[PDB]
Amino acid sequence: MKTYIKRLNWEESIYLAINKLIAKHGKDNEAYNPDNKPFAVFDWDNTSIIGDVEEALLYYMVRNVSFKMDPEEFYELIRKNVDRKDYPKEFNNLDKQRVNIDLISQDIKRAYEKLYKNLDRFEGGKTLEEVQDTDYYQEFVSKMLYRYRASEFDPEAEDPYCWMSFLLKNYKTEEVYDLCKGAYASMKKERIRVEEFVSPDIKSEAGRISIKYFVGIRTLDEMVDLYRSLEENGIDCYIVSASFIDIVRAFATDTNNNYKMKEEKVLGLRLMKDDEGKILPKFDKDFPISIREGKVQTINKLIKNDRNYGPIMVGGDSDGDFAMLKEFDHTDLSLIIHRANSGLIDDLRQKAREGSLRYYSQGRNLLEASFVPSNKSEGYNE
Repeated sequence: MKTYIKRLNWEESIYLAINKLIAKHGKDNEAYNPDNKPFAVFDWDNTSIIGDVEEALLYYMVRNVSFKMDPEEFYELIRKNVDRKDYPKEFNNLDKQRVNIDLISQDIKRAYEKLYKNLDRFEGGKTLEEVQDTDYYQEFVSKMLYRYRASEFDPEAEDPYCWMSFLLKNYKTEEVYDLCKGAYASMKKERIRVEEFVSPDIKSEAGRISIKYFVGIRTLDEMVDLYRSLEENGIDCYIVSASFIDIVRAFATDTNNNYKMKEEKVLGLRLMKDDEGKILPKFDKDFPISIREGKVQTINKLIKNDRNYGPIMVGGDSDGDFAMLKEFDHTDLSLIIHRANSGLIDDLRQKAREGSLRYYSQGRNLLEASFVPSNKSEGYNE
């Protein structure tokens, strides 16, 4: 019984299943054929890592005002594809009034205008630190994180999406890598925590809001080891993420993040570019959208070919991964990180907790940024 991965904090039964998988499908097996190479597929956020690359990047870009837009442009961007209906009651302002994108976008614009007027990086002469004590800075940060937590995409929009990657408008890909290189080095240093942000006592359209936001991102020793071990045994290890491809590639291929994956093995959401290669807040319809059933389309069209088979193992953590976790008969092992989330994914967790030989739950301790050797997670979880 040869072992191919380090034990670390894997749940025992998964640990055994992974070794059986690599012995069966890996280069050590007499049936191995390099002309019919096996592959596996994993989600990135909260699966391969603790945290979420877009969640972490949003926090960074907001705090550092890392945007390549003028105020009017910025106002139009943050409203793009957002449903105009009032936000759910749990997001009411401190005065118990309803809030919506019209009100919050005006407030953010007024704040951004002051940032644009004062910051060295824009039209002013002040450093970031020199504005961080200001009401407008406090307002921009709190209301931005609020708007990205509270908003829902308009079901009639061409792209069903109003999330953070649009904030990269006007960036070229190389500028995204540059941004991320610095963003992730800093975010990996952040104490893992849920932080609360409250907007200042000033006059505004939306009034005062407060928002809680998860701050933290960390690599996982078990996933670094697993991905490395798969490749070393002749099993390709692909990432299929709903995050913007430039962002996830920047993180996964970064030399400081341990995984050191090759960009061709990392797939995500595709945004269109103009002729100069500047990013546009618009999906590139030439590719499948890599979420839910779209992850299966991505595997079927962009990964599978005549020289491979799989996925022999799939890893995921949320409803977005449900389709790919159950789709393929070739999948021997469907690994589900045990988050405090529910819905479609609970169907597969039920199979796992009822003794499935395919679906397995792996526990984590979120605030400790670690796996735990159990199928159940421990401590605060999201």
